[PDB]
Amino acid sequence: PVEWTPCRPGGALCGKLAVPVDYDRPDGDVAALALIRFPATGDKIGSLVINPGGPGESGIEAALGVFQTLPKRVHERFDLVGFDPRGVASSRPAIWCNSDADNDRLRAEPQVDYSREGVAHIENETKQFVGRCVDKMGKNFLAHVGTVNVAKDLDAIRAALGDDKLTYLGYSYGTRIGSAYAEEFPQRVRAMILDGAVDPNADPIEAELRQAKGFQDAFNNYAADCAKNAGCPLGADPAKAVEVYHSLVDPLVDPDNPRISRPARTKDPRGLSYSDAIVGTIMALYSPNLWQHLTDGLSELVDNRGDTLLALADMYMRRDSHGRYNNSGDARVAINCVDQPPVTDRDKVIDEDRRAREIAPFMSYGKFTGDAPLGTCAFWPVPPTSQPHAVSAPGLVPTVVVSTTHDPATPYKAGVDLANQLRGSLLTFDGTQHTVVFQGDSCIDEYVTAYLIGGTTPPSGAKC
Ligand SMILES: *[C@](O)(C(=O)OC)[C@H](CC(C)C)NC(=O)[C@H](CCCCN)NC(=O)[C@H](Cc1ccccc1)NC(O)O
Repeated sequence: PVEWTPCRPGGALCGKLAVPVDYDRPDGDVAALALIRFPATGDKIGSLVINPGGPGESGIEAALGVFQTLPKRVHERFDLVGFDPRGVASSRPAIWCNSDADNDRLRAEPQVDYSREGVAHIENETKQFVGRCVDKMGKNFLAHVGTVNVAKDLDAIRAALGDDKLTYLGYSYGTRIGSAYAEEFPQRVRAMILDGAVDPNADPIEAELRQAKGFQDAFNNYAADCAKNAGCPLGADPAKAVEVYHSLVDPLVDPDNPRISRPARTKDPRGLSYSDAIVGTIMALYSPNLWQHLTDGLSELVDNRGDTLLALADMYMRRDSHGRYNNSGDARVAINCVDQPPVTDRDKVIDEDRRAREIAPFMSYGKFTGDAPLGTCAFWPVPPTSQPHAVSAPGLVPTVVVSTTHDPATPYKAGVDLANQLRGSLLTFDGTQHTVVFQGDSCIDEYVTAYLIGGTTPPSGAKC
């Protein structure tokens, strides 16, 4: 049973859910899932459940940003409910590998040197890092944190809500969650919308290169706008932009020792590492809302300051004013590694490097060494709980996949194939943002509410 308690931002409820760690072993140890219920304001059909994806994103978090941008009529007919998944912030037990020192220390480095020693150093630190987890977390737990178990929890959630079928909205990784449960309880699904799609069938390397081109495309599109604007810090020449970009970012690195960071002055005591110069960029590429923020931090670097770019990185890392991180960084990795088998082969990583440098030159520093470090998950001790495959969910309600044309994170073609793999209705947004639902856009939310209450899918090839 769910005892709902107040907490402090709306008309919101709070609870926790007992779920087992191993569903094979449902008698040993139990998680407690953070929960938040926003009641409906009219006649209700049920609870809509959202998830921001990540993985790592607090469903308690998103559900408040969403609350402000929630259609009048949706609010009326649904309990908006959000939740931290198993290990997420309030959700106990939470995942902890790195300390704050651990993180700041890492981000103090430029991470560009792929010489053998430079590759040697990274994975050494990858190594010491993995031990922290198991030291502080117990290897047993880390196996069962795959989305495979998350789906079973999501099912237990619906039951806890008195819904008989589920109403769901998933962002980014949330879509990989959606598909899981979809393959799992296709009958326990009332309606479903997925935004920023993730394709389980895809090869994990090709995917990352899709994301590379996806961000360079976004970069092309930012600089094309800025270069029309007055005083573009990348010049008004969008061609030469990446160059100017590099002219602004390369000196954050000593051109004679690639381990030495020469960080830009900031009021904040940290200055700006090359690593973080790049992270803030990716940040602002996620949505055009953050592009002025970009134009700022660049003009900063022009004058040698990095304060803006420094804040974007934090927003990506979710490192608060007081310097505390939330565990979303740690969480991200743990789940990735169980969710699918890592790339064990060295050659193929080194080659992915070689290619990606060409595919996304603004991100890649200086010269291709001939070497790249293996991914973090290639060290993972608990095995992938889940397998890359095409989705097989046959008797499922028509749903709405949504992908933005120039989405840099989850590329548009991801939404394409996922929809195909679901035989469902697709919704296209012309834009260079990741996600878009309930973010000020009248058109999308019409269709969404239509499919939501009304259950009405967009036409064949609807485009807003
Ligand atoms: C999605 O779940 C989302 O937008 O959540 C914020 C999305 C799902 C796929 C991975 C796109 N996740 C992200 O975009 C995630 C951001 C989470 C930040 C909160 N602390 N970022 C990534 O997965 C990294 C994006 C990226 C890709 C290429 C180059 C640089 C950065 N992926 C890297 O870890 O590879």
